[PDB]
Amino acid sequence: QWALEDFEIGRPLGKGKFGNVYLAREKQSKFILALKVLFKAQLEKAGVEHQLRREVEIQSHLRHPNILRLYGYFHDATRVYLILEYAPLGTVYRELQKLSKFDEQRTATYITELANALSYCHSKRVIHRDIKPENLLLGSAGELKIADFGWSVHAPSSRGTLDYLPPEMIEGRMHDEKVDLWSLGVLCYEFLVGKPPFEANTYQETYKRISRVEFTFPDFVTEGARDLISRLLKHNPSQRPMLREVLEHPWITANSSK
Ligand SMILES: Cc1cc(Nc2nc(/C=C/c3ccccc3)nc3cc(N4CCN(C)CC4)ccc23)n[nH]1
Repeated sequence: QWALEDFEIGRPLGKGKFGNVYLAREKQSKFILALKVLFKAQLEKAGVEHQLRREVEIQSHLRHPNILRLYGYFHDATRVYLILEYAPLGTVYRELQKLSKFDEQRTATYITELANALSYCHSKRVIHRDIKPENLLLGSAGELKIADFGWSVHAPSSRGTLDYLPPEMIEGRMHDEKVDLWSLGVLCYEFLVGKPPFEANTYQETYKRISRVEFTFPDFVTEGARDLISRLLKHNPSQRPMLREVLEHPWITANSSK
């Protein structure tokens, strides 16, 4: 059981809607950590109150070297706070902004780790759904780490921008564990190209592109990368491979890092 007067707040790390997240230190232990505070005001004013309590509990016991740890939570009058693992090399989103694109060795590595992190998430019937670069942080070794289980869900269910969502969920419909493999294909595409495969500039253009799986590869995406991506980006879920198989796909193996 915790309170705010047990940590001292460092610099702000980033501000989204709901609340900000700061670097922080546990006053007793001198432990370095992240402190995402979420505003109980905007929580009642967005109805995600049941989604967060779900977010907390689910990650509150997922433990994996490529999943950000949630150590605990607490609330006061105006707000609630999550006390999170601190990942010292920032977001995958920002290193993509600064590099424009990644090379094969680098993306193959990210996909590997994310596959493993996902494979584990699956082994406890947890589907993430929202796997964009903005939820991927990097730890001390530049290893990828799945943050923000804001919209994760336990078991198959029927529950922003759609660039990362699969055809299943977009057109209503029921979805399973295979949604994250769509996401993984979308991610591997954005890692290599600099934009997700279905970027457009109005929501329904993008909806149509996803709906009919419409994407092209620029010339510099290799024979091996094109295969993998086309493999995961399948309208039909069950036609998408298993995380075991993608981990073993020769372009990943030839280019990943052990
Ligand atoms: C929860 C958590 C965050 C976190 N680490 C970091 N988060 C955010 C920014 C996060 C963010 C949050 C909301 C909105 C926008 C950004 N920015 C960061 C920037 C960092 N640096 C130092 C390393 N540099 C390469 C980039 C600037 C390092 C860690 C960061 N560890 N654990």
